[PDB]
Amino acid sequence: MEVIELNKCTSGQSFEVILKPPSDPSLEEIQKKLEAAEERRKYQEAELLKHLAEKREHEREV
Amino acid sequence: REIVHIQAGQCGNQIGAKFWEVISDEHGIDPTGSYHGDSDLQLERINVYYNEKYVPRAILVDLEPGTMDSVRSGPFGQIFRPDNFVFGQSGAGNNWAKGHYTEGAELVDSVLDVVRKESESCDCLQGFQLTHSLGGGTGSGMGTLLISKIREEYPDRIMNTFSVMPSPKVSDTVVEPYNATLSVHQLVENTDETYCIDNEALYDICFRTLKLTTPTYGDLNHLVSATMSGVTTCLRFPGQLNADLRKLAVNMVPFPRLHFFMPGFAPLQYRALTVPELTQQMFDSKNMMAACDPRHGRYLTVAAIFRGRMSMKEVDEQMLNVQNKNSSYFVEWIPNNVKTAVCDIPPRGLKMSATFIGNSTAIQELFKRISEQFTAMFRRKAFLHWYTGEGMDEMEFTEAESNMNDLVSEYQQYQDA
Amino acid sequence: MYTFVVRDENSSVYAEVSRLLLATGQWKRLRKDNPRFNLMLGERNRLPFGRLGHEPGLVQLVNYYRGADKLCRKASLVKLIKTSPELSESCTWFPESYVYDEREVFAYNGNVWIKSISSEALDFIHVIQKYLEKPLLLEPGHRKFDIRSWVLVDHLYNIYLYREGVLRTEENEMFFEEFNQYLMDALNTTLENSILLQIKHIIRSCLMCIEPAISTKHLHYQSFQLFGFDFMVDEELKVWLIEVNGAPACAQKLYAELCQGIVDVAISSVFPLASIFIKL
Amino acid sequence: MRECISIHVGQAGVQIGNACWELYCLEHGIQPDGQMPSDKTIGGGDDSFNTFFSETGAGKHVPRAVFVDLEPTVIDEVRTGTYRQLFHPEQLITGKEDAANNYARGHYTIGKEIIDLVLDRIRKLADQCTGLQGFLVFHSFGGGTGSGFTSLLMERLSVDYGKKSKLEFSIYPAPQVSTAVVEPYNSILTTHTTLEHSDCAFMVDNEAIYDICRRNLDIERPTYTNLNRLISQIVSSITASLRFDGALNVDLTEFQTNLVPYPRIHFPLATYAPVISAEKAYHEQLSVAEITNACFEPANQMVKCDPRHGKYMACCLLYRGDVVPKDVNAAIATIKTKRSIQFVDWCPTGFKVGINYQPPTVVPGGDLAKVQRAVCMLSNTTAIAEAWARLDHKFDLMYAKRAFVHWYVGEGMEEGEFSEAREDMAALEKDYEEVGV
Ligand SMILES: Nc1nc2c(ncn2[C@@H]2O[C@H](COP(=O)(O)OP(=O)(O)OP(=O)(O)O)[C@@H](O)[C@H]2O)c(=O)[nH]1
Ligand SMILES: Nc1nc2c(ncn2[C@@H]2O[C@H](COP(=O)(O)OP(=O)(O)O)[C@@H](O)[C@H]2O)c(=O)[nH]1
Ligand SMILES: O=C1c2ccccc2CCC[C@@H]1Cc1c[nH]c2cc(Br)ccc12
Ligand SMILES: [Ca+2]
Ligand SMILES: [Ca+2]
Ligand SMILES: [Mg+2]
Ligand SMILES: [Mg+2]
Repeated sequence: MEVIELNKCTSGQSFEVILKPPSDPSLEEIQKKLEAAEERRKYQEAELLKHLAEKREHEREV
Repeated sequence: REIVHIQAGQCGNQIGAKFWEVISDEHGIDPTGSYHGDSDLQLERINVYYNEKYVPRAILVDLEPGTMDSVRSGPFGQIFRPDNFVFGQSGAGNNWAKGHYTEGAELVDSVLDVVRKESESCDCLQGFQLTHSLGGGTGSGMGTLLISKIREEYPDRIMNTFSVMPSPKVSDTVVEPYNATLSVHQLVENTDETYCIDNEALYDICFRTLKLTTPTYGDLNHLVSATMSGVTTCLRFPGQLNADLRKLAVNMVPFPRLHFFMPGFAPLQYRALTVPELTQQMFDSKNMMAACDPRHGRYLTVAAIFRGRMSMKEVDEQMLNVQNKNSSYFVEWIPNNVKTAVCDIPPRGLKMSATFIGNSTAIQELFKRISEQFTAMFRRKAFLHWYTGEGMDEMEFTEAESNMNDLVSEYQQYQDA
Repeated sequence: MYTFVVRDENSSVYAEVSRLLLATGQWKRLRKDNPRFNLMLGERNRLPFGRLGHEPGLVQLVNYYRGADKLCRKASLVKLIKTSPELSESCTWFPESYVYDEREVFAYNGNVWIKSISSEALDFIHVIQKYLEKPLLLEPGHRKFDIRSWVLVDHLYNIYLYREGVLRTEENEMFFEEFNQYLMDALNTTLENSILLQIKHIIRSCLMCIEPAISTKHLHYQSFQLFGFDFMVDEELKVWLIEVNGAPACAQKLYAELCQGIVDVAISSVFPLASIFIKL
Repeated sequence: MRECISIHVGQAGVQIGNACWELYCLEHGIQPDGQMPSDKTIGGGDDSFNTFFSETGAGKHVPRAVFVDLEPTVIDEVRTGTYRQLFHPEQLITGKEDAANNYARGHYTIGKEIIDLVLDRIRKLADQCTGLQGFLVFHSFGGGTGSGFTSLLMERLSVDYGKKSKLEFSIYPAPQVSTAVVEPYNSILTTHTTLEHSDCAFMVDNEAIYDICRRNLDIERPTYTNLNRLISQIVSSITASLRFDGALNVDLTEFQTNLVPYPRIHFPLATYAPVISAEKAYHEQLSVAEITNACFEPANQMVKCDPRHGKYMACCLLYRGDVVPKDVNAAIATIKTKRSIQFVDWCPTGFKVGINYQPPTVVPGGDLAKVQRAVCMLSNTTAIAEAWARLDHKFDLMYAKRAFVHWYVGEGMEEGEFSEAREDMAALEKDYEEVGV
C-alpha cells in the first residue's frame, strides 16, 4: 500500500493511496426538431377544429 | 387554477346545489356568501371554486324554470350569482334531441356568454366541471352540446363531468337508454374524466346498507354530495401534492377513451372508523357508486383520498396491505398504479372518511347494461318517432350503438392483457 | 397469506416446494411477472436479482444466491480454489486441476487425466483434472460410485447438510443406511468417521470462502439456496470433491423429506405460519 | 478563482436547492441577509467560497444560482421565506402553469416559452464571472419540468457554453414518495436527451434516502424536509472542495478526470456515513474505521445496489472532521482484506482521499445529530446499472401497451422518440455489462 501526492493545508489534506496498478447538435438542429413538434400540434388542433366544424354542420342539418 | 362549474337540467342542478351546500360548509362560507371559518386551510385554495364575499364560479342551466326556482329558494340558494341562472321555458321532454339539436340549440349561446365572462376573469383556468344526468333531455342532450361548444372554444382546458347513469330501478321514462347511449358517445370523445354515478348503485346503497326502505332522490343525492366532496378534496385543500384536473387525467387515463371512473366512499356515527376499516370498506363493491363488481375486471389506475387525523403510516400499511391480496385485480403492466392522498380536514360529521376513484375495466358492465336496454327497443325502432320528429335519423342511433359497443370492446381487451 | 411466483417450471424440487406451499392454505402463487411477491423460485439463468427488494411493504426472499456460480462452474471453482487464500494452492481434497490459461505450468511428470478420459495429452476443440486412478470399490462387483450430499443455506447463512445422502454407482442408488452397514462389515468403520467428517469439512470450507461475496445479511432482499455436492471416495478412505451443483435434483424417495425441510428452514423461517439436517 | 453556477429546475431541484444553500450559508458563516462577518475583503474577492457567492458593494453575498420552475408556488416560498434577502429577485424564475408530470409538455410545449428568458438570466450570471467553470444542475428525473425542461436547458447550454462542464444531481423516482405513474417515461426520455450533454451525474434514489431516514433517523414517515436535509449533506460533501481550500476535486473538470474514464458511464455511486438521529439520547462517536467500512454497506448508498457484483473504475473518499491520513490507510488496509472490492484491469486499484478538518454542519433543530467525523464515498461501479435495469423494465411494461403515450404525442412528440430513448438506454446497459462482467 503506497501513498502519493500528499497535499496539506490549514483546512485538511488530500492524498492517493494505491493498492495495485493496472494491467453537438447546432442551435438550428434543436430549432428544427422543436418546430417540427409544434407543427404536429397545430396539425392535430386543425384536425379537431375540422371535425368540430363537421359536427356544427350536422347540428344545422338536424 | 380556477375551475368553472356547470350544472344542467333537473338532476344536474339538484346534485350541483347539494355540492355547493356541502363544500361551502367545509370552507366556512355561509348562505349569504360571507366567511365565518376558523382555519386558513379553508381559504388557501378557496379560489378554485369561489370568486371574491365569496360567490361560486357556477353556472346554472335548464330548459325549464322549475328546478332552478327550487335552487334559488333552497338552503344556499342566494349564494349563487343571479346573472348565472340561464334558462328557457319549454323544457326538453326527457328527449336528447330536444336538448342537443332544437330546444337546447336555441339557448346554448347564452350559456356560453356566462361561461365566457367567468373564464375571462380567471388567472389560470384549469377547465370545467359539469353535473348532469344522462337519462333526461337537458343534462344529457344540452349538457353534451355545451361540452362540444366548450371544447371548440377552450380546446386545451380539461373537461370533467359527474354523470348520473339511468337505471330501470329508479327511472323516469322508457327512453333513458336512448338518451344515455347518445350521451356516452359524446362523453367518450369530449371529456377527459367522467365520474360514473349509477342510480342503481345509489338506490341499493340506500336500501341494503343505509336501511332506507323508501329511498328518495334526496337520499340518493346525499351520497352524491359526499362523493363529490371527497373526490374534489385534493383540488380544494392544500397538499404535499398539487392536485389539479390535468395531473389527475394524466395519471388516471392510460388510453384516451377509457376515462370513466368508478367512485366509492367510506363510511356510508359515534364510532370513528379505524384506518383498516376505511381501506377495507373503500374497496368494497358495496361502497362503490357505479354498480359494477370490481372483482369482475382489473384496475388500470386507482386514486384513494383519506380525510381526517390518522396515522399516515397505517394508511400506507393498509394501502400496501390491500394491493398485496387483490393483486389479481390490478394490471401488472402499469407499475405502481395506486396513488394515496391524505387531508387533515374531515367532512362534516365525520372524523375519518375515505374516497375511492377507480379506473376499472369492470365499468364495461355498465355500458353493456345500457347497450342491452338500448338494443331491446331499437331492434323494433320503438319510441324513435320522439327523435325523428326533432330531425334525427336512425343512422345516428346505429352510430351511437356501434361506438358504445366498441368502447366495451376496448375495455375488454385491456382486461385480458 | 403469503405470495410467491414460479419461474423455473421444470425444477423437480421447487415444483414440489410450490405444491407443499399451496397445501398450507397460507401461500398463493401469482403469475411469473407480478412483482408483488414475498418469494421467488427463480429461473436458473439471468435471474433478475437487481429487481428484488424494491417493493415497499414486501419482505422478498429468493431461492438462489447471487454469486453462487463461482462455486458451481467448474472453471470458476478451480480459479477459486487456486486463488483464494482460504483454500490455498492445493488444499488436499480437490484434484489438481488446470483451466480455453495455464498450459505451460500444466508438472505433468501415473499421469492419467481427464471435460466441462485419456493418458496422453487436447484436441477436443473446459478444465483438466487428475482422474482418480485408485477409487474405492463396493463388493461384490468391484463397482465405482460417487456421493451426493444436499446442502441448504438459509438467509442467515446457516449451513444445513441433509442427513440423507445418495450413492449412485443395486436398487443404481445406494443410500446411507446400506452404505454404512457395508463399511462396518467390510472395513470395520462407520460412514461418519471414515467419510462424513471430510465431507462436512469440504462443504464448510467452500461455503465459508464465498460467504463475504454472496451473503445477504444486510441486503434489501434475502437469499437461500439448495446445493448438491458430489464426492469420490478413494481406497485409503480419503474423500475428494468433484463438482458443486447449484440447481440439483433429489433422489426419488427423498423428494418428500427434503422439500419439507426446505419450507421448514428456508421459507417459514422468514414467513411464519399459523431435525432432518445437520447444522455445519 | 473560477466561478460555478447552480441551476435548480422544478420542485425537487428548488427544494433541494433551498436545503443546499441554507447549509452553505451555515458552513461559510453567511447570514440570511447575505452579510458574512468573517469576510474582511468587503465587496469582492477571489476566495474559495467566491466560487459560489458573488459580492455586492454593501457586503452582500449572493448565490451564483438560478431557480427555474414552470409554476410559481414553490419558488414563491423562496421569494418570501427566511432567505428572501439572499437572492436577486430575477434569479428566481417562474411561469403560469406547470408541465403536468409530462416530459413532452416541459420540453416541447411549455418549455419553448421560457427557455430564452432562462438562458438570459443565466448569461447575466456568466458575465459576472472572471473564469466560469460550468454548471451544477439539480432536478428530478420524474417531474414534467425536472425532466422535460432540464434536458432542453442542457442542450442549449452545450450550444452557448460548449467548453464548460455540466454536473447533475438527479432525483431518481421511488414509489413510496412518487407523484406520477409516468415517471419511468420521463426518466428515460430525459436521460436519453441529456446523456451526451452531461459530464458527471450524481443520482439520488428517493427510495434509498427514504429508508435511511426511517432506519437511522427513526422517522416513521419522512418528509421532503427530512429527505432534502440529508441530501444537502451529501451534496455539500461533494461540493465542499469547490468551496473550500484543498487539492482534491478543486474544479468541475476534476470530477470527470477522477470519476469518469468513459463519457457515457458518468454516474458515480455516492455512499455516506454516518447518519444519526439528533434525538438519540446516548450516542457513541464512530471511528474512522467504522465510518469507512460503512461506505461498503448498500444500506448507506444513495442508490440501492450490490457493488460486490460489479467492477470499480474509480473510488474517491471525502472526509469531513477529525480524520488524519494514517487512520484512513489503516481502515483501508483492514477493509481490503474483508471486502470484495474488484476494479477493472485497465484502472489502478486504490483510492483518492480528501480531508476537510471542519466537521459536518447541521441545520439547528434538524434531525441529523452533530458528528465528529463523516465521510462521503464516490465510486464508479458498474453495479449502478441495476437502477437503469429497474427503470427500463418499468418503462417496458407500460410501453408494450402504449399506456399514456397519447399524452406525449398530444404535445407533438412521436412514438419514435420513445423507442429511440429506450434503445439508447439498452445501449447504456450493454456498455455497463461490457465493463463489469
Ligand atoms: N427528494 C425529493 N424529491 C422530490 C422533491 N419534490 C419532488 N420530488 C420528486 O420529484 C419527482 C417529480 O416531481 P417534481 O420534481 O416535483 O416535478 P416538477 O419538476 O415540479 O414538474 P411538474 O410539477 O410536473 O411541472 C417525484 O419523484 C418526487 O418524488 C423533493 O423536494 N425532494
Ligand atoms: N340521482 C339522481 N337522479 C336523478 C335526479 N333527478 C333525476 N334523476 C335521474 O335523472 C334522469 C332524468 O333526467 P332529469 O335530470 O330529470 O332530466 P332533464 O331535466 O331533462 O335533464 C333519470 O335517470 C332520473 O332517474 C336526482 O336528483 N338525483
Ligand atoms: O391531483 C390529483 C387529484 C385531483 C383531484 C382529486 C383527487 C386527486 C388525488 C391526488 C393526486 C392526483 C394526481 C396524481 C398524481 N399521481 C397520481 C397517480 C395516480 Br395512479 C392517480 C392520480 C395521481
Ligand atoms: Ca323553441
Ligand atoms: Ca470578500
Ligand atoms: Mg325528470
Ligand atoms: Mg412542479
